[PDB]
Amino acid sequence: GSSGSSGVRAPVTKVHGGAGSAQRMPLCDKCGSGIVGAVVKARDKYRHPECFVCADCNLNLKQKGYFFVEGELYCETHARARTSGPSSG
Ligand SMILES: [Zn+2]
Ligand SMILES: [Zn+2]
Repeated sequence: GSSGSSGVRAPVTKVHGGAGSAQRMPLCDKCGSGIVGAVVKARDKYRHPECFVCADCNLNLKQKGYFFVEGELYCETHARARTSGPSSG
């Protein structure tokens, strides 16, 4: 018998900011290619109208319900598996 106890908690933080020069346009995090004309931004990130897809099946989430798991995107199917049973927020 061990009858021991443990406990650990490591929070996380994010930061975004950049100064210099640019064409005032979002950079597709998918093909890293300047976006001009038509873009698709879910929450804070931006993705082309064609690049927007799952990371496992590459399914166009544009029309479908996009998801955010660990920064990466996913379809209702895959995503659901990842965020399966989310916490009360
Ligand atoms: Zn793109
Ligand atoms: Zn998928």
